[PDB]
Amino acid sequence: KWDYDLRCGEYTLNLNEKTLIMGILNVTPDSFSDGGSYNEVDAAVRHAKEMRDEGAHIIDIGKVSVEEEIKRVVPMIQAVSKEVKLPISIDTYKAEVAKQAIEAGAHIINDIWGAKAEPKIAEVAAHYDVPIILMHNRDNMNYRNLMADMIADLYDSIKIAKDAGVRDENIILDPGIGFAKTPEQNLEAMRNLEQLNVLGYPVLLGTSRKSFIGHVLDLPVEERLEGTGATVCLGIEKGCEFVRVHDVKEMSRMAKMMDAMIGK
Amino acid sequence: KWDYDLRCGEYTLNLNEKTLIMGILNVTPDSFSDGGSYNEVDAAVRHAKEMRDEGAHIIDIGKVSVEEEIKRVVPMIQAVSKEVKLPISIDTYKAEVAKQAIEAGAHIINDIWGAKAEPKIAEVAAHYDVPIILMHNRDNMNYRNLMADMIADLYDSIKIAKDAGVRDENIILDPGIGFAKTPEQNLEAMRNLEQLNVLGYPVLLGTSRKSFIGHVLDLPVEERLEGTGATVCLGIEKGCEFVRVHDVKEMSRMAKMMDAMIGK
Ligand SMILES: Nc1nc2c(c(=O)[nH]1)N=C(CCNc1ccc(C(=O)O)cc1)CN2
Ligand SMILES: Nc1nc2c(c(=O)[nH]1)N=C(CCNc1ccc(C(=O)O)cc1)CN2
Repeated sequence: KWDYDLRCGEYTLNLNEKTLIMGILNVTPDSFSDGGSYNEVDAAVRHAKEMRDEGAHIIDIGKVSVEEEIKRVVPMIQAVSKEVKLPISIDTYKAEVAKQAIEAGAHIINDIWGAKAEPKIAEVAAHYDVPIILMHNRDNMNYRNLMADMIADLYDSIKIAKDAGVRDENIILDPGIGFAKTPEQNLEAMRNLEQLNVLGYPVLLGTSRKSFIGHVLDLPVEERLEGTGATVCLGIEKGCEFVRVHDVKEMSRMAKMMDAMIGK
Repeated sequence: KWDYDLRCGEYTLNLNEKTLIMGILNVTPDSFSDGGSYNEVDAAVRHAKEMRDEGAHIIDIGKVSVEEEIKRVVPMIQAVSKEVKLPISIDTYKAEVAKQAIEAGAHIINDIWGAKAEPKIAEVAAHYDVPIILMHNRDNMNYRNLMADMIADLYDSIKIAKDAGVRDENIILDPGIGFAKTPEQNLEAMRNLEQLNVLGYPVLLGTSRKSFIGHVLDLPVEERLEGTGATVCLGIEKGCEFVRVHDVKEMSRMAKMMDAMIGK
């Protein structure tokens, strides 16, 4: 179906073969420090290595100053990238930040403002020639038509991407769950993911432990595994490529089961 | 969508409102007895009551002699029916058995040979006027066309049903996972559940902990929760009505999440 791979440095991800799990590195902050404390990182490396072991195929590393985020995250990318043999994605909207990460050893860029926040980002994706993820997100929540608007808004991201010079191969789409959407907006979007596909790019769907699960099911964050299940399952028969989850053990076994049913 | 309810004795189930969970009562046998030992039953009642508490809306009670099955199960139906305020379904292919159960207080009849095993069953459904579940199942596994054959075979069940005099309202369909199917047959059937719907009757899908999950994922029975997840999720967006599971807590939260996504 996809005839192209996610060439990304020393690694490459194959879209046809299986659903590709992105593991959320939870960036618990050693407050007494801004930078690479031993606990801070070890703890992070401990937790990636784990996820390596859980079936996860990429690691995600999430008003605050740039400088910090750079001292925060540049010594962290650098341990894991050097310790864990998998591609590593940065979770920033900042271009000054984007650079440093990829400079550290970061692989795929994950943006929650989809080149809108700081256009300069896209240029940097161009430059180090690396996949970027664009997310739907906005600063009000007035939609004539949820989807039609999403798909619009997504499109004015791709514009900047493609204008700055990102190859189509290096572009990924994220519907951006829990951003700028009431929890009924979130549902509808889940109901109608599949129209993200007309647009001809991989979709990554991020729903682990999200507050709409708790709106429906009425159960809080540490009891949201099952919710996350369904969103990932429906997520997938609707043809999405990556899912970005916390619970790697459990979702990884849900991916593979759907992957065998829909015959992926 | 359905304009009719599952009138079933003192109870009634509404098909539009939510996915309807059937809970597997696991009939651990006090071997030193054939009949209603105190442990035997208490243990059963302990476990239904639990499932009452887990979100489950019907209780399922599964070469061996009739007489036994009757002494086995007639004092058990009778506790739970009298202790747990929900509809209760019998898991037999025998008509002599069918009677006794419903006589005890049983509600909905679950058959794994779909009126084929002992046609007389269907007559009894007629007679006590109660829903019956028909399952696809056979005694070889040669199919020209999986589906087309399933759907055929299902149809020659409905024939007996409808001939003996079962109203269409009281008929339910089960694709019969892990019966007469290689684990690739099972997958394909899951892939193409939705064609069970042309036939115009509720579908109940039974996959909890089934061996095809373990063929795919390669994990045995007590590690099969996630598998069961996906089968139930995909199960449902494909428009099935009941799922018959062991893990009521967990699947019940997967039902409700899909139920909110597909807008059911
Ligand atoms: N590409 C991508 N990046 C992300 C995402 C996401 O879904 N996709 N979510 C993230 C979670 C942070 N924001 C939220 C956290 C929770 C919720 C909610 O519970 O609804 C909504 C938003 C962070 N970064
Ligand atoms: N209506 C209905 N009745 C049932 C079912 C079922 O799926 N639907 N399964 C049952 C499980 C018993 N048989 C099997 C048990 C395990 C497996 C397997 O692991 O593949 C296959 C079959 C018993 N009764």
